[PDB]
Amino acid sequence: MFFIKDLSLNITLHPSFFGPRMKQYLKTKLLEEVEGSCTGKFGYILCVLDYDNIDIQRGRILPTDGSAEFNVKYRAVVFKPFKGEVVDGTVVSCSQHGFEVQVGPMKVFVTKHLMPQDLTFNAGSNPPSYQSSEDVITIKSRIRVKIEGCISQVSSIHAIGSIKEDYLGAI
Amino acid sequence: MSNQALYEKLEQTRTILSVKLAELINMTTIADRNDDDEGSFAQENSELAVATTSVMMVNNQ
Amino acid sequence: GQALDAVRMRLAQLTHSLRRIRDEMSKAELPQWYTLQSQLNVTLSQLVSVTSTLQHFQETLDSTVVYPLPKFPTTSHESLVTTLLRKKNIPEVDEWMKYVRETSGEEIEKLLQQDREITNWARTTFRNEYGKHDFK
Amino acid sequence: PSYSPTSPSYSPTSPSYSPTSPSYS
Amino acid sequence: MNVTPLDELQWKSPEWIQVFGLRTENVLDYFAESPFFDKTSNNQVIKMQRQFSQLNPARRQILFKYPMYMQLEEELMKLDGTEYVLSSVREPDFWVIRKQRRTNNSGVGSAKGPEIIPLQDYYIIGANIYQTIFKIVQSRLMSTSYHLNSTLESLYDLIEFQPSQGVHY
Amino acid sequence: EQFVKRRRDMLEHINLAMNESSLALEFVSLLLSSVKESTGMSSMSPFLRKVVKPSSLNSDKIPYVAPTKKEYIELDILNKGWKLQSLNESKDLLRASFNKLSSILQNEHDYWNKIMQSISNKDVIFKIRDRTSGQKLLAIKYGYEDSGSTYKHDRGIANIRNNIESQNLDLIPHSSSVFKGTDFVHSVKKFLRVRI
Amino acid sequence: AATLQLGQEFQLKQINHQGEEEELIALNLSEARLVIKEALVERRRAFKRSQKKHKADDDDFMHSETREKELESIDVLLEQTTGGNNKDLKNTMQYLTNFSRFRDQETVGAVIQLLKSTGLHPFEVAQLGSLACDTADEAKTLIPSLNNKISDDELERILKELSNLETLY
Repeated sequence: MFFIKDLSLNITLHPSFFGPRMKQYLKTKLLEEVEGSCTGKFGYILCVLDYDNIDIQRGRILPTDGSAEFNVKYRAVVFKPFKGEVVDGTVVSCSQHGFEVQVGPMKVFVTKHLMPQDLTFNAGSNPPSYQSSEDVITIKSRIRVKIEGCISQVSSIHAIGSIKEDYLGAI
Repeated sequence: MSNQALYEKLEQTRTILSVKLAELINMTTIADRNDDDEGSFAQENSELAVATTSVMMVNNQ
Repeated sequence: GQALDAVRMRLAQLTHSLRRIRDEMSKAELPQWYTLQSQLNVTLSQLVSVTSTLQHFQETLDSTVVYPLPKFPTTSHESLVTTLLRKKNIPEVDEWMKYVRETSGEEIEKLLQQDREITNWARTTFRNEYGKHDFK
Repeated sequence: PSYSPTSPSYSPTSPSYSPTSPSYS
Repeated sequence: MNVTPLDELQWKSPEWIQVFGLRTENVLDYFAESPFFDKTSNNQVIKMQRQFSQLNPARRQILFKYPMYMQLEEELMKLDGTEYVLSSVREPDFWVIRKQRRTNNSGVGSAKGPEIIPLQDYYIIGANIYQTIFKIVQSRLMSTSYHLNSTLESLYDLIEFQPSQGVHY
Repeated sequence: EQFVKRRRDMLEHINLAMNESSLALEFVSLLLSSVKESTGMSSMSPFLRKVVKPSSLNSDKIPYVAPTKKEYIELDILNKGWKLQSLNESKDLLRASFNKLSSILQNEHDYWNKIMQSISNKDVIFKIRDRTSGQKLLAIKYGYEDSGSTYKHDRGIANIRNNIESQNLDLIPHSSSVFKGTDFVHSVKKFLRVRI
Repeated sequence: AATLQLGQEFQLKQINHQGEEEELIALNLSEARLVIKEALVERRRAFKRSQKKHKADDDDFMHSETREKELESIDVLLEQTTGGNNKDLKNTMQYLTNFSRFRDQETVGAVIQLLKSTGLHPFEVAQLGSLACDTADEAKTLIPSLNNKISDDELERILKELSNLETLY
């Protein structure tokens, strides 16, 4: 879910970049390393605001290697869900065990035990989909999934959701 | 590239055809239709906004 | 009240769009043609939506009866009350449709049905013309 | 919230077009 | 034959206000000579009956304030139809009447009293009388659309096109 | 001056159009404020907030008028009348637009044919962006740079300009950007003379 | 966040770098897409200004005729501002563009005003801006926080108005 947060990072600048243009190198390093990353403490790093207003701190030369470490604070827009969240998304792949829904930059999987029995798997259809009396769900179909759990690793967060209750499926 | 130009000319032609049919039907039934049967769907509720929607159609086409 | 509330919000956004197009036309320098087209089309389709929604809920607006507040003082705000009370059209539009009707000027009914048959015939003719050539 | 309210666009200078005619008794 | 709508119709009676003045006592008397007062209403019938006899929230407040208003009910409950009754009054300049018609449905099975149904709106402001907002809104929108059409046709006249540049002014 | 006059005219016209439109919002904003104060507070203008505490618009009921043949048939036939009007002005505006488009369009085919039948051909031709104008113009490379010359001062590049007055084609060199006139030919015509 | 369990990291009250408490800010697909597009075009303009310092066209990007032209402009913007090293950003931007309920800034402002006029939670407001529900009960079930907090008539009115506000493509 999109939110604005205050973030900080420690960046090490190599001694070979020690010149009058160090601020430019720091800005390039920050933009090239932070944007698009994922942190389990704050979710995916989507965007950074006020690029011209980057805050900086005085260097502190490490005693072992000579690389100057800097502390940079900024404000960023990030995405992270919570337990019990309901989100609309796009069907990615269809399987017999369930389905996968892309929401934002993340994937939420639903197992066949997590939908009502009225939705039946049709493999002969192109592409294979889930068909019911009222709702049909397939590729590029907007589907609402109630996220139940999330697993966070260094570079990504996976999710598992359920649509077992009513008012779920095609919109 | 050239294929994109092909596609663009495709929506160009279909848009011409669709807007042509739209202006044709609008001007032909510009004479408002009153039919007692429920099947017909022609509504003229507010008198002058009808003319406003007409000039809307004109400017759009 | 729900219908008038929807009318209120939609007309408020229409007035906001009018204020927008106003303060981007008031500049001494005219912007690019394309931005003007985008603003024109958006505001004009919004006016269409205004007309359609006002059409939809005529019964709720008609059922409502206008009455001044007991707390509202008319002695001091009679000018403001009269400002909103008045509804007569601007004169130029009035003589506009007067000249329009002047120019336009059982017989009328049979011309009306003749117009019906011309309309239906033209619609069928253009359907046939469209079907004649493969456009896909 | 509300991005911006509407500017007051009152036109008191508008003369109005109320027809007056039934004054004679 | 061109008729001015009665909603915008405004009557002024300088002689009456000069002679009698504006008051809740004679506000109905002031309204009597207006065109809006229908001669077929039961109020006029009550007036001739009184003349022949002599010859021979704020609704409850105005209910309890005046005794002539009482006499208005005890002379109006007997006659059902189009009747003129006061709506509200704030002195010394504002009065509004309530235009309603009554159908005393005394049929078996209806525990409610006589049916009261609105017919029109009348506002007495000063010595002047005023009588749909839908029409106001549609009129304003259509005049706005006409002005917009004029402006846009003028602007399109100002537009000039060249193939090598596009459209400029 | 006519452009200024018409701009002022359209400004005042749109102002007149919006003045009446504002009053509709001023009236309609009262209902929600009466129903819910906090939501309604922002809707009205500050002056109208100062005028009165807003509870103005309250729901009320009035019956629908009994229908008959009298007014709908005339309403719809007169709507037919205004839409026949709109069709008439539609045809007139479309005719005027197409006449203007045809006249202009045949004008640019006239210039187009002049360009097509005025240009000859091997020659290194490209499009360049003018330093002063910034638009794309045709340029021809005529120097000896690729023929083995080491002369670095001039690149031998000439821009092609279609003469508006004479409807002809002229070449403007890159270096001589100081002489701006019709006397360029004689001003730039130099020669080598040997005297014994 | 069925029970509004946002945790410490996403508390409603946020402490900024200035040390003052602020309301937590939540943006739907339209608001986030508009903000990121504005930031990217501003960064591109700054880059062009810097390049001109060391040594018109930008109006066409923000105003897009169609979804496909908008996507092409988005691809050009990513090529000229991002470098093509961030695939997740491209996927997020494509997801925003394909399923953006509202394309115009004024309409998005209208949606924001309609949703936050009632003073609901920012999470609920952003969810309503992201999800289009036909009936109030559908939204209430799909948004358990909205249960017991908003009247069904108000939710139905909001949903119908939002559905009417959707710009036709």
